[PDB]
Amino acid sequence: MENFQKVEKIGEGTYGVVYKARNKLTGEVVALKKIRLPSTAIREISLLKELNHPNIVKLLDVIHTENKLYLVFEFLHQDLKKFMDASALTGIPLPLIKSYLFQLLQGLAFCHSHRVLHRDLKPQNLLINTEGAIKLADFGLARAFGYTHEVVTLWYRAPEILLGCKYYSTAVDIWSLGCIFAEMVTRRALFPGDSEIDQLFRIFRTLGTPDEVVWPGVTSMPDYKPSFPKWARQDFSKVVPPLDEDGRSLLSQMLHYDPNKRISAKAALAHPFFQDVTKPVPHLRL
Ligand SMILES: CC(C)c1cnn2c(Nc3ccc(S(=O)(=O)N(C)C)cc3)cc(N[C@H]3CC[C@H](N)CC3)nc12
Repeated sequence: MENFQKVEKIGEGTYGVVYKARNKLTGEVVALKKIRLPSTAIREISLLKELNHPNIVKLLDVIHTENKLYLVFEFLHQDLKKFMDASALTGIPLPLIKSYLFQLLQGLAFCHSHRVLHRDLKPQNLLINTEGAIKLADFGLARAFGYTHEVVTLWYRAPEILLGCKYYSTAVDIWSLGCIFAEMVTRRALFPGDSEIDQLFRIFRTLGTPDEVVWPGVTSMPDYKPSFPKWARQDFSKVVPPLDEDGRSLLSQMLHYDPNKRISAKAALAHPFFQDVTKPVPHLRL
């Protein structure tokens, strides 16, 4: 730590608080995550150091000291939520939404081919820079270990996790990214639940209550109950206007109940939604 000069708090997570920091030594500006009070987490964390992609925030180093842990990261100036707020009156132009979705999928297709899942994608875990890039952030702090008790959002949790699946797949990240995708198009959260059952029931009211017809094995799931009310599905023509036909088709596949039929990032890269994909510069104001 004596290597670093704090600059400001940029964030706080379940895990640690995040400082903008400068190398007392090199002048290099970095982001410094502190995690408070072991062994396989170390190996885990260190396995991330290797997981480098243009669309994953780069983990520069791991300092382990006096039982405090610190991860030194590349620093980005803004997150997708703040950018999303700054766009609310007009919303993010479609070619920019498409570019972001496209880069995150490439991010995820890398993750996934290497067996790493993010587990917690959400607008504030996504960071942007002035050159049109969006990066998955704080990534694989999932199979790490466990200070504010500030509630985590459920809004992007995949239904298999809510139904108590222990062993869930890479498909949970796609569900999450599709939640974010629809949110970018609409300027409102897709499934803004405020408890687990409420989060479940909001998915049900838009997507239909899942049964064995749409999701083989649904009813044998840990947290499934037959007494779940039976909601009818809606068309996404009503869920994400005015997303075009390609976009609605893509979102649909990213929001399949059955994780195993849910589109993979790889397949998602090949979807005609991305036929005309470009990389627009965003206006940022820092
Ligand atoms: C530790 C890594 C992954 C990193 C790199 N940059 N950065 C930032 N930068 C940042 C700066 C300003 C803003 S900003 O001006 O929009 N704004 C103030 C909102 C938002 C984010 C913020 C940040 N913090 C959150 C902490 C919680 C974690 N789950 C995701 C990362 N982390 C980072």
